[PDB]
Amino acid sequence: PKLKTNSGAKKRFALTGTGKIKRKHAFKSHILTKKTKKQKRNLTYFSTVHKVDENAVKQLLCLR
Amino acid sequence: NLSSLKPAEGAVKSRKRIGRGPGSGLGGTSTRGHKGAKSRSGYSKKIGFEGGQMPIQRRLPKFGFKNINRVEYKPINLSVLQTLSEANLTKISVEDLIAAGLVSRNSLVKILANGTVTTALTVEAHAFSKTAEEAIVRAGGSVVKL
Amino acid sequence: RSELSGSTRKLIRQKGSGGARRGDINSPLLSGGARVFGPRPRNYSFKLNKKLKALARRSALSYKAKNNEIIVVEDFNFDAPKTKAFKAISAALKVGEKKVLYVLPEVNKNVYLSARNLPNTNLILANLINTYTVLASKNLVLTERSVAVVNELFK
Amino acid sequence: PRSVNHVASRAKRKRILKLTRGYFGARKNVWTVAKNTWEKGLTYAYRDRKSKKRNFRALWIQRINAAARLEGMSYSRLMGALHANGIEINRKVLADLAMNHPEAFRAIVAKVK
RNA sequence: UAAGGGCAGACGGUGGAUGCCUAGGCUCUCGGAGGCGAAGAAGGACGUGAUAAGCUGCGAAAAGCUGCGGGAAUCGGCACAUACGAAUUGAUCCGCAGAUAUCCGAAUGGGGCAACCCGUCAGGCCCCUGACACAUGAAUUCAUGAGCGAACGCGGGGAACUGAAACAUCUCAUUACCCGUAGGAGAAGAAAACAAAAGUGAUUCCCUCAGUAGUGGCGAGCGAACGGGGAU
RNA sequence: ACUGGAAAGUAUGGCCGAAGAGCAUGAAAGCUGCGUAUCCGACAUAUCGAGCACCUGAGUAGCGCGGGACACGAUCCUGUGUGAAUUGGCGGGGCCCAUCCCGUAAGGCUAAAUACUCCCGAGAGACCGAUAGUGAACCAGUACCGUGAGGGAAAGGUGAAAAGAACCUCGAAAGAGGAGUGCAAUAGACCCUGAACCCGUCUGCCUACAAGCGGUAGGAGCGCCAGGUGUGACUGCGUGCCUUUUGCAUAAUGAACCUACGAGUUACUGUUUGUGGCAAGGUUAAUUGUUAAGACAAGGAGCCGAAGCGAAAGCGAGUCUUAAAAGGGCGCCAGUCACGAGCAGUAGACGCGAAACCAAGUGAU
RNA sequence: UGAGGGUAGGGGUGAAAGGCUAAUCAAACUUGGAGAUAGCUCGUACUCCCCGAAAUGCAUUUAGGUGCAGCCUGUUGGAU
RNA sequence: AUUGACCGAUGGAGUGAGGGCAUGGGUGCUAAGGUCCAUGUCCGAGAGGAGAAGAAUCCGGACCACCGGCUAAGGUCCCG
RNA sequence: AUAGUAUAUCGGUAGGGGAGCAUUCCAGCGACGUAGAAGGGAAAAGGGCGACUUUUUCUGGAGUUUCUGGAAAAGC
Ligand SMILES: [K+]
Ligand SMILES: [K+]
Ligand SMILES: [K+]
Ligand SMILES: [K+]
Ligand SMILES: [K+]
Ligand SMILES: [K+]
Ligand SMILES: [K+]
Ligand SMILES: [Mg+2]
Ligand SMILES: [Mg+2]
Ligand SMILES: [Mg+2]
Ligand SMILES: [Mg+2]
Ligand SMILES: [Mg+2]
Ligand SMILES: [Mg+2]
Ligand SMILES: [Mg+2]
Ligand SMILES: [Mg+2]
Ligand SMILES: [Mg+2]
Ligand SMILES: [Mg+2]
Ligand SMILES: [Mg+2]
Ligand SMILES: [Mg+2]
Ligand SMILES: [Mg+2]
Ligand SMILES: [Mg+2]
Ligand SMILES: [Mg+2]
Ligand SMILES: [Mg+2]
Ligand SMILES: [Mg+2]
Ligand SMILES: [Mg+2]
Ligand SMILES: [Mg+2]
Ligand SMILES: [Mg+2]
Ligand SMILES: [Mg+2]
Ligand SMILES: [Mg+2]
Ligand SMILES: [Mg+2]
Ligand SMILES: [Mg+2]
Ligand SMILES: [Mg+2]
Ligand SMILES: [Mg+2]
Ligand SMILES: [Mg+2]
Ligand SMILES: [Mg+2]
Ligand SMILES: [Mg+2]
Ligand SMILES: [Mg+2]
Ligand SMILES: [Mg+2]
Ligand SMILES: [Mg+2]
Ligand SMILES: [Mg+2]
Ligand SMILES: [Mg+2]
Ligand SMILES: [Mg+2]
Ligand SMILES: [Mg+2]
Ligand SMILES: [Mg+2]
Ligand SMILES: [Mg+2]
Ligand SMILES: [Mg+2]
Ligand SMILES: [Mg+2]
Ligand SMILES: [Mg+2]
Ligand SMILES: [Mg+2]
Ligand SMILES: [Mg+2]
Ligand SMILES: [Mg+2]
Ligand SMILES: [Mg+2]
Ligand SMILES: [Mg+2]
Ligand SMILES: [Mg+2]
Ligand code: NA
Ligand code: NA
Ligand code: NA
Ligand code: NA
Ligand code: NA
Ligand code: NA
Repeated sequence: PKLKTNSGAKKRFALTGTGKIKRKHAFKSHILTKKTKKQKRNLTYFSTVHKVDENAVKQLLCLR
Repeated sequence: NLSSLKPAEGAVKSRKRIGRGPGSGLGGTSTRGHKGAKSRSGYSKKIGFEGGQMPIQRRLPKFGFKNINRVEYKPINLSVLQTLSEANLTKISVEDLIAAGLVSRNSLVKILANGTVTTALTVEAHAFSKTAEEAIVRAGGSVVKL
Repeated sequence: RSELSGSTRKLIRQKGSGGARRGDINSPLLSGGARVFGPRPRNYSFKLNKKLKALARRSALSYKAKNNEIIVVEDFNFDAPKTKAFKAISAALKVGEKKVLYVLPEVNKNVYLSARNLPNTNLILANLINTYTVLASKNLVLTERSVAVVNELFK
Repeated sequence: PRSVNHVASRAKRKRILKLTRGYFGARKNVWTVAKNTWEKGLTYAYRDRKSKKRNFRALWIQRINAAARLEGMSYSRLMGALHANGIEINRKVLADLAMNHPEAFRAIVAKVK
């Protein structure tokens, strides 16, 4: 049958123009005052999935 | 000529066949290694599994929302308008754009500014970028949003 | 294994018998047991692009034209089915000792019945020409009206 | 279609069983015993092709030693005198000359002694 | 030298492989049809031959009886042998319509350990034996039903192993399975409908929409509709 | 005419064909037989106007409490307790209100396009060919096993034709030797062919002072038929094989032997790649038409490519971040459809193997 | 002690041994779900040619399993 | 200088029970064919020669054939 | 393997890659067979190498097969 997309991956990742995968950063949810502003600003940015994990993320999204 | 058919070189290839002796280099363990989960019949990969450590599709948060009234425009750039007109035209329109296979029938068109539109044209599109509209009007054209 | 007529009962207890351990009677290791990875009913058809098939039709006809195995004969219709009548045309055209294909533009029921009993004779309509039937005969006999049909269709 | 290579499968066994004729007991005709014995024998033959060159050179030297000693000279001193004089006759030729043509051997000795 | 033994060959024994073959299977396509039964079924018991174990056919009219159409020299089944017969005044054989059709079995006169035992009532023969009728339940004496049997339909009930690399929500699955009950199909079906200022108008089924919108210890998983193209 | 036991074979020379499908006949038949193409046939039986406010479905719609079905852990159903209005009404458009739009619940009936095969008729197969294919080619759900529910085999072939061996010899007769039939009896009833493991007899060479996985590399003599073949005095070297292991002659695992059987397959959805078609375009799906399942022609719905950035509104070779900018992030500065192949997931998914769990029955001989 | 009845599977029966319930009992037998699951053991068949490891780190209800890295190989582009 | 030995992209893996020896160490008893690390090496996955016979000590990396020659470690009274 | 004959290289478990043989059946062009097919016994000869192939003779008494392409119930 048809391949099924993982429901959690399709709410956490996105594709870019050249094929890289967009992602958010962790450690940004609730324990915030003790962290530095530089740390929090770096964590607020979007990032890309690492090369060693692209295969697993693509399998989760059905090679998308 | 059915007695002398031949396919192109390198077009057909024999399939791999495992577990049929030592000379093939694929017998015995038949490419599976020695023991463990991966050697058994019926093993399949658990796609998100990482051995028990919290997987990447769980360590990371969800983000965003999808708008149920989103509007998307098919981008038709400036250099296409001058190319199509000269090839085939001095008044471009959606029904003409569809007739030349450049856009589907039920699709909305916005004109952008990637190129030059030197030829003087009257243009009927659903949407126009600020720079794209100025490019036509400067080149002695007309812009009709409809 | 799930299609055999034996019961799923375990034949002998797991331990203590002194021989090899055994499950049910349908095992492929047993005489009269299951057939493993045998035939299954299959559909063998696959797709070819439409433009690919048109080009292969033209290549076979080009091969015929190059090998000089194309005869154009005037359109003929029989009053009644007679196998001896159609043998005359083949013998008069000197194509009767090897597989020959007759391309006809219309039904011609009388002609079909006259050529049916002859071993190395094939009849086809000019609009249903395919690659395999062209290459399956040494000689190709086109009727003067089948040329016009082919020219408009497979251009 | 169903494909079973009965004749071909059986022909492979029959060819090898011709090679195991002359063996002791079940090693000549019982298939899994005979094939085991034949395969082990082929390993011996690869090793014994090499040892043949060792055994025949040792036999040439022993015969040359006896022939030289009848003319008051050991093998080591005779060989040292030949290599000193540039004589390139090999040990197989000299041993043959020692055994079957003793007068020619005596001329080689008389040239370096 | 050989009591004996080893190896090779020749010729045999045993055993039933292989090659060749088919009388039986397997998967389908096209068309039809989709029941049988109280006027007694499905399935059985017992019988039935010149000869007769077993199958087949048949039912005390018992390898069979009577017509009509076909057909033309053999025939009395498998199936021999022996024996006696039938048939060109048309046997056997084939198609159609009739006759006969024991006992059990829904079994239905009452019982019963299926193929058995015991009755009432009206008739006719003579301690017996023929040939009728006699269950129950739902309608109005009459009419009806019951039981059996492929799958497909619709209803009533309804698991667990398993997956979640443990497990309880969840999954397996509105599955397996049990029960009730139709038809040649059934169910659905003619808007208190969709849609979004633009429109389509009953139901059913196929291709898309789409692994999308959603749903979810937001885990494993589950998963539409609108719109468009078709069949009808 | 030849070969042959026997022509249908082969070589000549004819003929038919709307019939050159096939099966049978002493080998392989268009012209020997049954048939085939085509045409013709049934006594039976079976089937095929204005106004007006009168009406328009009640323990119903709706609601509370507890459950169920909907993709779903507003809409639909209801066990329990309640409960409207009436065309200016009532219901729906995903809490809810307003407006607007759509529609008329609490009555009913309807063909087609869809699902299936115990069965009848006609066909087919790059399906099996007797340890295969149905459990069952024969006798089969039989024999046999079980109290019962239930479980459940093995087993095909003489020959063209029984012509199935009158009669003799040895034997008490079982068995054979002959004779005869036959192309063949080493086709003689367990009968086509007739392998291996295993078992005999004969012939040739070796062997009773000799000690290890049994061979291998040398090497006389002898025996047969011109240098081939059988044997092997004597010599050198040599602790089987598989699997599992850091490491096995291992006293770790495994097998009596032979013949036969026996374990990465297929479907669908992706992805990479070899080879092709078309190319800023590529490609059809369901289905339809013609012809006779295939073949040819239609079918553009949809899908991918063609612009990105942003959570989004939205801007656009830019965009987001900023009060703005600079900086910075992401972008800008040949695809598509197939064929073959590798791999992945869903299906039992390379094979054999649990202890167990659940459902419906059978058993207190 | 004979004959005939009755109690049926989380049930029966038990002067109680977890005894007995058709040579079977800490949950009978038969058929079905069903080819349950088995991170375990055993097994995996024609040929020749080229290259050729690892038994470490991190994480893990993890420790004889697995994910990623490290180390092999095919194709392709660069020099290093 | 170096037969080319390195890297990127992308298809396919296996391995994630190691072991001996030398050197530097911890632990142990300055025990263990012990155990835990580091640096090399060999066995694993490696035949041939010497050591009487020994996985990793000494010499040495097997394309095939040869009744040719030179050497390594180690040897030259006989078995040899 | 590189360069176009020269230079280098060729021990291997897990494992990756390349190139082939046999088996059953199909399409096409064609052959063989009672003047003896398949199968079975014996012998001889071939192959860069091999999986395997060819020939002769005995048995046997009716089917068999080259090459090119295609598909698997494709090897103990
Ligand atoms: K954890
Ligand atoms: K009764
Ligand atoms: K025999
Ligand atoms: K002696
Ligand atoms: K043991
Ligand atoms: K129980
Ligand atoms: K055959
Ligand atoms: Mg927050
Ligand atoms: Mg390997
Ligand atoms: Mg092995
Ligand atoms: Mg193993
Ligand atoms: Mg391991
Ligand atoms: Mg592994
Ligand atoms: Mg398993
Ligand atoms: Mg079971
Ligand atoms: Mg079978
Ligand atoms: Mg297979
Ligand atoms: Mg024999
Ligand atoms: Mg057979
Ligand atoms: Mg009559
Ligand atoms: Mg679980
Ligand atoms: Mg009915
Ligand atoms: Mg209908
Ligand atoms: Mg709303
Ligand atoms: Mg059978
Ligand atoms: Mg014979
Ligand atoms: Mg025989
Ligand atoms: Mg002595
Ligand atoms: Mg150990
Ligand atoms: Mg290992
Ligand atoms: Mg050892
Ligand atoms: Mg021992
Ligand atoms: Mg073990
Ligand atoms: Mg054993
Ligand atoms: Mg052993
Ligand atoms: Mg064995
Ligand atoms: Mg065995
Ligand atoms: Mg106790
Ligand atoms: Mg008991
Ligand atoms: Mg239990
Ligand atoms: Mg299940
Ligand atoms: Mg199992
Ligand atoms: Mg190497
Ligand atoms: Mg473990
Ligand atoms: Mg890994
Ligand atoms: Mg580990
Ligand atoms: Mg470890
Ligand atoms: Mg140690
Ligand atoms: Mg230490
Ligand atoms: Mg240790
Ligand atoms: Mg090494
Ligand atoms: Mg080397
Ligand atoms: Mg190598
Ligand atoms: Mg096989
Ligand atoms: Na292997
Ligand atoms: Na003797
Ligand atoms: Na009567
Ligand atoms: Na800026
Ligand atoms: Na012969
Ligand atoms: Na075999």
